[PDB]
Amino acid sequence: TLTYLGPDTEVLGDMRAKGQVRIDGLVRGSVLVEGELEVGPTGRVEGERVEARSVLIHGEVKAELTAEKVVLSKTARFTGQLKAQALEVE
Amino acid sequence: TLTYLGPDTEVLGDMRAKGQVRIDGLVRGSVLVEGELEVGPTGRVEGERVEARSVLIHGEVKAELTAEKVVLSKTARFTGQLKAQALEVE
Amino acid sequence: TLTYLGPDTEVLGDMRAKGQVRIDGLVRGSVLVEGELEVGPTGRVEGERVEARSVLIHGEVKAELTAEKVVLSKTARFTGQLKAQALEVE
Amino acid sequence: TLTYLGPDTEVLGDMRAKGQVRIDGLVRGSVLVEGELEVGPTGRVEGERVEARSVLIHGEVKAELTAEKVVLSKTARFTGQLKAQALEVE
Amino acid sequence: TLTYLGPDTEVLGDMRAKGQVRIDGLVRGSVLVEGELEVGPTGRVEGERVEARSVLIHGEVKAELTAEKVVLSKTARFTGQLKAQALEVE
Amino acid sequence: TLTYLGPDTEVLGDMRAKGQVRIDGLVRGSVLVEGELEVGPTGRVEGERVEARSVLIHGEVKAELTAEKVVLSKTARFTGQLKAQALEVE
Amino acid sequence: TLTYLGPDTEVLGDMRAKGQVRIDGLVRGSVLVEGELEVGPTGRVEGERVEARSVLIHGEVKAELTAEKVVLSKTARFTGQLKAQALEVE
Amino acid sequence: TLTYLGPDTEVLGDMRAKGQVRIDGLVRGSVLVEGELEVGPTGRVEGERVEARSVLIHGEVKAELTAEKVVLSKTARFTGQLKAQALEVE
Amino acid sequence: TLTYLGPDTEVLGDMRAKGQVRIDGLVRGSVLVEGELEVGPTGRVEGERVEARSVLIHGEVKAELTAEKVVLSKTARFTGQLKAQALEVE
Amino acid sequence: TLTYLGPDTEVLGDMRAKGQVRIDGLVRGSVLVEGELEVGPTGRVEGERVEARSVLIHGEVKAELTAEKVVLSKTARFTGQLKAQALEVE
Amino acid sequence: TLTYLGPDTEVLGDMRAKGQVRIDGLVRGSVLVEGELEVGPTGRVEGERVEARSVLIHGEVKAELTAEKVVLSKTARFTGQLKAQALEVE
Amino acid sequence: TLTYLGPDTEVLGDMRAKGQVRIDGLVRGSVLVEGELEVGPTGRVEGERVEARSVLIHGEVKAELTAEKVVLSKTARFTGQLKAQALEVE
Repeated sequence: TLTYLGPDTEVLGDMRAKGQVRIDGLVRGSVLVEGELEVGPTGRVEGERVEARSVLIHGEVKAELTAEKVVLSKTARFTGQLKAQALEVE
Repeated sequence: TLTYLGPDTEVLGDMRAKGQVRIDGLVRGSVLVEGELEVGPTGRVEGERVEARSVLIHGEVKAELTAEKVVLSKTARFTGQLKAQALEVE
Repeated sequence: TLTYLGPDTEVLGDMRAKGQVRIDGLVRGSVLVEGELEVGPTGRVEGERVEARSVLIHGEVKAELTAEKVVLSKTARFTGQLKAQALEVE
Repeated sequence: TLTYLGPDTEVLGDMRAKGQVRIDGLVRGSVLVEGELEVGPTGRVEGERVEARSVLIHGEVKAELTAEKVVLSKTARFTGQLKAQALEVE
Repeated sequence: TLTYLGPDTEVLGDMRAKGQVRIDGLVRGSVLVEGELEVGPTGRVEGERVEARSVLIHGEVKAELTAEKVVLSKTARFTGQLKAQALEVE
Repeated sequence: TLTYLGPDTEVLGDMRAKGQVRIDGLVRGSVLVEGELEVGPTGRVEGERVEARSVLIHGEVKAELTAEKVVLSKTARFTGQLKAQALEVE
Repeated sequence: TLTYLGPDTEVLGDMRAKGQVRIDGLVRGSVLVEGELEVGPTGRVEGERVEARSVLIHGEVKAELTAEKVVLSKTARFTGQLKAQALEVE
Repeated sequence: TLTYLGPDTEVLGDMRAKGQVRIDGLVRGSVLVEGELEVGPTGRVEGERVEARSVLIHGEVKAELTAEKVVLSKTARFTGQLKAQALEVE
Repeated sequence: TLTYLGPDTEVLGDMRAKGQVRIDGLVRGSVLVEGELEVGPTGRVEGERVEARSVLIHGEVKAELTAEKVVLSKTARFTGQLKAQALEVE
Repeated sequence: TLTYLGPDTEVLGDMRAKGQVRIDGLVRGSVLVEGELEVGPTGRVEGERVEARSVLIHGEVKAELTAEKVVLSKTARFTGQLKAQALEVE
Repeated sequence: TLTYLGPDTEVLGDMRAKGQVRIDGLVRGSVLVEGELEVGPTGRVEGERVEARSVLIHGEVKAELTAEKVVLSKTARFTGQLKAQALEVE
Repeated sequence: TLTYLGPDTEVLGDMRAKGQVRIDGLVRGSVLVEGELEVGPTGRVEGERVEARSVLIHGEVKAELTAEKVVLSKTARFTGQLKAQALEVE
């Protein structure tokens, strides 16, 4: 359950994972991880929906994120709708 | 127009400003500034709606944010919906 | 605490501040500063109650003012109840 | 009716006038003018109640003022309650 | 000192003036002018004491007059004690 | 009861009459008529006391007048204390 | 004036008249008429001195009468000294 | 003591009688009856002194009368001093 | 004319009567009756001259008697001049 | 680039990767990896096309395989077209 | 029909069998057994087409395999097209 | 090395074997067994050349037979060239 993607791992579809996810690549479609997510600095996640319980972002995301905790860093970039309950920065 | 509030400047209402705004205090209600807003580290903005063209955040916000550009810092905390076009940090 | 407001900073609520305040805009509601208040020539404070320890007025106030020292200028205009202990003009 | 008092015209009672009244002296008690009142710079009206439709003040007044229009000058000073509908200066 | 009262300028107290005084209205109480007093044809002064150096009467007086020179007219009608040194007419 | 004196009818004493009295002369002492009194223009009544129910004066009186009704004319002259209940002229 | 006194016109002093005098009352003291005197049937003249040019008596006289012509009537009464030049009756 | 004189009983001297005396004539001098004296209508008593305890006069007397009771009638005439205690007529 | 004197009727003068005269008293001076004279037993006529038409004597005469008829009685006494034409006794 | 998926990492799309890939989960769609691919014993790759330079299989594949070297294990299962140049086992 | 070939039984042509066939030798050409085929560890099947309902391989095949079930062992080696419905190993 | 073909095992080529061969099927082409050959009663071997050390025939052969020992049976049939050194029967 140590799922890792990217870079140059372009995927045109909807990933539906569980556990732990790190993303360094490009994703066209929806992500519905049931757990902790990580987005690397080389990551790009475009599409409609992002659902998780914990999201950590270093790259660009263009979707409708829906999680509880959302963490950002200096390299993060977002565009779109965002439903969170506690957004921190570090 | 260098409208500035806080600290100890508690306001129980809906502020509707314009231009450049810095807030270091507490606000219960909606903010509809047509310009640049900044929230200091002592700031707390609860209520329903926050709408602007440029937002820079150091404190707590609990509303339905709807802006274009949103800047954050390390001390920030947010809760609720966020409809932006460019979410960066620092 | 260098609180400054107005003009065009319309607020529909009750501000409850502390320290020193200047107001050049429009306020619908009560002001309860625990310190010095200032109203600019463009200021408008309608509503129920205005309470402070020092009041200096250049604009319009329509409420139940209750302070110790009340200063007026040539541009001032008032409507309503006023309980002071020393009313000066300058 | 050119009713005029003061200086050196101290009166210990409640005046109930009509028309136009000017006071440059001292009055202890109630004033109930049904018209325009004037207070000179040496005038002193202490006591409980002052009722008029127009009051012009240059001296000291300590009572419960209740009028429609109230005008003040640079030498004026007031203490107590003030129920007016239009308080101007000069 | 052109102190003038009356008519319709009723005062309920004890006037203590200086200089020259005319009354065409109602005064209930004592008058203690240190100079010339004048009572118009519509003037009426009831009460306890009237003291002056010169008193001129056209109306009704009900008190204890005490002056040096006392002048009367055809319309006067005094009531009470009168301690003068020269009671003249016209 | 047509009591009439004066002029040249000087009397050094206290007259105590009843009915109606006219005096055109000089009287040194008290007059105590129990009725109407009349003083002519050439009359002089000096002394302590003058008591009547009606006093009409054209001449000089220097005493303590004490009556109910007191009438004067342009030729009258008085000096001293005067206790009346209705002091009229002409 | 035709000086007439009495009745009930009691006088406690010295009358000194001129012309014509009639007395129907009581007189305590001296009479010094420079003319004709008459004492009515109710008249009483007690005292010290009575001097005249003509005295006609119907009442009581008790003094030092000194005149030229003295007339008496059936009702007359006298007591004391009488220095006259023509004492008649009727 | 039925002493009777007059008429035509003219006497140039001083009669000094006692008891009862009537005189119808002329007497030049003093009469000093120690009792009642009578002068008839034809009587004439000129002279200095006439003294008695009771004098009744119908005629002429020119003296200094000094008695207690002196009676006169319509025909009497007197000239001079008269010291009596009761002067009646008829 | 029943002229009668005495007793106790002393006269210091000259009696001059006309008619009938009785004397019971004292006469100091002359008697000149033009008629009948009588001197009672108590009578005394001293003086200058006694002239009459008829004299009847019971008392004392010390004068110049001069009559026509002169009668004396047992009680009579005379001293002086006597010119008569018929001196009888009893 | 040790890209790893599965288990429970279902993806409904076409992955186009590069480098080395291990899969223990489910993939619906085409895979176009430019390198070595590995399918774990729990791995499943259904869809249209799988193209690579080296494929090692422990799970199920139902597609059109096109590689150079193809290795299988005892747990492997395949269905469909396969154009390769070297199919070995273990 | 238990057709068996090999080793050293090379055939340069197209075999068309029916039933069950085992090959331990060399075949240059197409094999068209309509049943189960077996290739021994010494087997070599080159040529164009191999068609059966079951192919079991221990040797080398260089053709277009077309069966339903294809099983391999550790000694197998293949090159070319393979259309199966279940490719297993044992 | 018990090489066996037929029946229904049609082969379109040149078999070149070694050891022992039995054929019950159809063969169009050359046979070059280096040993003992057998053709069953259902066997048919047409073509150019059949070379062996021993040939046993129950079926049909149409070629250039060239062996050492050649055996036939009652059902056998041959057509063509035959180079043997001992052709026997049964």
